Amino acid sequence: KAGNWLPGSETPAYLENLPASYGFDPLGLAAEPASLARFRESEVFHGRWAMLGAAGVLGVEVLGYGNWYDAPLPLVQGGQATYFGASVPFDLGTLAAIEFAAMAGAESFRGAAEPEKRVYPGGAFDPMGMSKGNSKELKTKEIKNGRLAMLACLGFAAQHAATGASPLEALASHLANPMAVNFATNGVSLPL
Amino acid sequence: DVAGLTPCSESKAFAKRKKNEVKALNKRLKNYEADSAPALALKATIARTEARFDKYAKQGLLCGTDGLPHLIADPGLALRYGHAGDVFIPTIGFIYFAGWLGYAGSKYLQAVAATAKPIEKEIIIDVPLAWKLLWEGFGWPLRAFAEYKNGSLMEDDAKITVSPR
Amino acid sequence: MKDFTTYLSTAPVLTLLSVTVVAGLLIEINRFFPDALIAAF
Amino acid sequence: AGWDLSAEVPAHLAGRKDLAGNYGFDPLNLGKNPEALKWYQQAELQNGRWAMLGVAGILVQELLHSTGLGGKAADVYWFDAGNNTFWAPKETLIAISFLMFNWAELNRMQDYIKPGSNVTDPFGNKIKYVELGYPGFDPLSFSKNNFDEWKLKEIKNARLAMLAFLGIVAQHNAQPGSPLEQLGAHLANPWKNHFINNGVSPFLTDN
Amino acid sequence: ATRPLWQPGVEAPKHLDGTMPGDFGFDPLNLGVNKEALNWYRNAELQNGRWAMLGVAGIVIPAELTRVGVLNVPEWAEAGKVYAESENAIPFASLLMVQLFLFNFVEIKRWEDIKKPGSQAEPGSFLGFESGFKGTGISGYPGGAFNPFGLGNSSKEAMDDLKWREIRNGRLAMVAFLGFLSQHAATGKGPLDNLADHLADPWGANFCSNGVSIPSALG
Ligand SMILES: CC1=C[C@H](O)CC(C)(C)[C@H]1/C=C/C(C)=C/C=C/C(C)=C/C=C/C=C(C)/C=C/C=C(C)/C=C/C1=C(C)C[C@H](O)CC1(C)C
Ligand SMILES: CC1=C[C@H](O)CC(C)(C)[C@H]1/C=C/C(C)=C/C=C/C(C)=C/C=C/C=C(C)/C=C/C=C(C)/C=C/C1=C(C)C[C@H](O)CC1(C)C
Ligand SMILES: CC1=C[C@H](O)CC(C)(C)[C@H]1/C=C/C(C)=C/C=C/C(C)=C/C=C/C=C(C)/C=C/C=C(C)/C=C/C1=C(C)C[C@H](O)CC1(C)C
Ligand SMILES: CC(=O)/C=C/C=C(C)/C=C/[C@H]1[C@H](C)CCCC1(C)C
Repeated sequence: KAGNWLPGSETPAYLENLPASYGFDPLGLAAEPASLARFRESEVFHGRWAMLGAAGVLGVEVLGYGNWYDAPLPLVQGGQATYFGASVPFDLGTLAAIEFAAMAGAESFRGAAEPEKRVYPGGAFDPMGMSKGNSKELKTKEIKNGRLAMLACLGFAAQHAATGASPLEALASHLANPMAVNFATNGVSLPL
Repeated sequence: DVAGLTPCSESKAFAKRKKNEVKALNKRLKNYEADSAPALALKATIARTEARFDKYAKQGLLCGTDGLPHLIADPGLALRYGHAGDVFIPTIGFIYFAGWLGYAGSKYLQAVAATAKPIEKEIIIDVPLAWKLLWEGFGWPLRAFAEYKNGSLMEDDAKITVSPR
Repeated sequence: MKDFTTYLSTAPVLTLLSVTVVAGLLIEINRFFPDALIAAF
Repeated sequence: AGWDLSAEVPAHLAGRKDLAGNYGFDPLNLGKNPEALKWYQQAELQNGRWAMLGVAGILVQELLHSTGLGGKAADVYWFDAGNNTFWAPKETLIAISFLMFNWAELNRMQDYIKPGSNVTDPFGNKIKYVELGYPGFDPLSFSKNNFDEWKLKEIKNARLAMLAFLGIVAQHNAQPGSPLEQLGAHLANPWKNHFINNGVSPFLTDN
Repeated sequence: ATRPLWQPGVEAPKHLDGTMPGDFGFDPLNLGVNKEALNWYRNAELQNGRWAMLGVAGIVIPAELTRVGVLNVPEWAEAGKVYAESENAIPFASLLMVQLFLFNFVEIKRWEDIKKPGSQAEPGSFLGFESGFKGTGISGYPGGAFNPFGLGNSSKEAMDDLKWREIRNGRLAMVAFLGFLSQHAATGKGPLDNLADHLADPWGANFCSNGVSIPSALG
């Protein structure tokens, strides 16, 4: 298991051998095997998408190319979408259609595979071929990094909806005054 | 305004009618003393007439060309123009009270029908039972809907006598 | 006493008393709340 | 019967000699249900210990404010601590307190759900468990002997502190000044200053 | 059986007995004689009590905080209009339709649960979440997703006590909301204002002097 979530609690038995499992299931959403399998695939997929999203959000900001919240803003109220400091000649309609077609094809091919291949498909998806040789520890690291990235993305969204600044500015502001610049000072998070 | 009707507040015929009624009452009052019984009765009638006209004009009733209040009997039309108290609300009130009395009578008849001598119970009513059933009849909508959804509110057609066609 | 109360429970006596009570209640409602043309709540 | 020679033990407290300060006092029969009594015992211990800490803090702060020992921070009423300025604002301190208390209280709740379960730290350090309401945090080993007498002392002091805090709050809402100032104002006569003439408790007297 | 009744000395009706929480043998109108009707009324009472509890809480707690000074919110009868005049205020019709659309789905699902408690637990109904939609055998008490802390799961008697507390609090809140409606309609003031006005002069400030409860025609 390697973890207990609640040091003195009794973790469920169906979450004893799964990787990156801490026995966290107070609501009992994985009691049925089918639900557990679907949730496992969804968790790994969510972690991967969140890691990619967090990496992109941090990269576009640390590189001085713009924020994540204002990225689609230039497209609206006119047009022209910038990328790497260049310019892409596509509008909202064409962009939406292209993304819809590509994502639909990719997800359709991914969702039609076997249950195990829908979350851990080796072969062509592992060019370096490092899957072989104890993949449990690697799977655990992937799941944990995905959970951390999911929390980071939720933090970006909530922090922007509360304070109104992007990740780097919020981090710098908190580092400047760690005592009077936090979630407790803004009149949204802590009301009383 | 709903169907070419003018509110009684701005109706000239309504005001003229009130003025004429009060004028007739005062004309009759002029033939009496100031503190006699007929004078007091006429003054009370005048006050009641004025109060009635003022209440009708204040309640938002609609008056026609003849100057008399008109009622709107149409849901939606009366609900959007503020005339639900003309027929809609009275309809609900009636339906409720009528169903209350009907349900109380139905329950009493069904309760005494199981007695060994029901005809006597029909000519000689059981006051305590009738009182209890009358009180229970106030929840007639709920009871009637429950009996309908339960199927006990109806009698099978095959169990009811019928003519030989 | 039982026979008297039984006679008072007959259909005609109960009918007249019920009609009298309903008429009295309506008369007093109209006496205290007269000229109620519409249901103004 | 312990709290009243003319009363009778409410049965549910007669066969419970392991409870600290068991004087058979329960006129409302709130502890009749064994689970209810089990929860009430923990609630009493928590309220009593917190009241002891709070009353001791209020008394020490007021003593330093009256006699004069603490700096500008102590020279202020307990209810006026908001006027003082610390390292962090009120909101930051409140949030930090909520997080720390959430951690500590969740550990305590986990222990309450299953006594003896949560007793190990993430680093492997373990302690010996000794009853529910007594986790065993005894670095001085004072519970090795006369444990019942020690817990009786604790429960009596806790109840006294709870009553003291309630009285301090009532006095503040009815009399002006600090608790020590109220005690001095009383001891001044003391046949005139005694809630009867405060114009708040009787209410019926002089509005 | 021998539990406390609403009217001491009066025997409880046979259709009520003593198993449902809040069973005090109170049914002078004999509305729950039918078992199906009684079950529907029990579910309706639970729903009305829970909604009334939420509303009374959202009406009293904000009012109490506003009276103290922290958290300034308008009076409950004007809260709907105050938001209407806001800048980015959502249209009333659109807001009501969205709320009704969401409530349609959740309420219809709960309706199917009432007809058959294990209806929503049908395998494959949802995206693996139907397993947590199985009730506890009694409509109106669905564990799983709901009740995440598992309160009252220690034993059956513990759950029964909590059910009684819930039913009493729900009934109290229902009566309280009805009182709020009547008080505001009779007196254009808030509940706290009415309570403060009554304590100042109970014999001169009550429902007998509001000019609405007691009609002026009689006097
Ligand atoms: C487990 C459990 C069990 C028990 O029993 C119960 C409970 C408690 C319920 C639980 C828990 C849960 C949870 C925690 C959840 C959470 C989640 C999340 C957060 C997700 C996210 C998730 C997240 C995600 C995906 C995210 C993603 C992101 C992205 C894509 C991004 C994108 C972008 C970019 C790049 C940049 C640009 O410029 C912009 C954009 C476009 C925007
Ligand atoms: C037994 C019984 C049974 C039967 O049957 C019935 C009857 C009779 C009912 C009963 C009785 C009961 C009672 C008496 C109770 C009470 C309690 C209490 C008092 C508590 C408190 C309790 C109390 C408490 C906790 C308190 C606490 C406190 C604190 C923390 C404080 C704090 C503070 C400080 C330090 C200082 C600053 O400056 C301020 C503050 C911040 C404020
Ligand atoms: C039992 C029985 C049986 C026999 O046999 C007969 C009889 C006698 C008939 C009976 C009795 C009955 C009764 C009493 C009933 C009542 C009920 C109720 C009151 C309900 C409520 C109920 C109530 C309810 C739901 C309520 C709810 C509420 C709410 C949500 C609120 C809301 C709100 C809020 C938050 C705030 C804002 O700003 C405003 C609003 C919007 C307003
Ligand atoms: C929005 C819309 O119109 C339809 C969306 C359909 C989906 C996601 C179907 C997805 C799969 C699932 C879960 C079952 C088998 C086929 C798929 C593609 C793997």
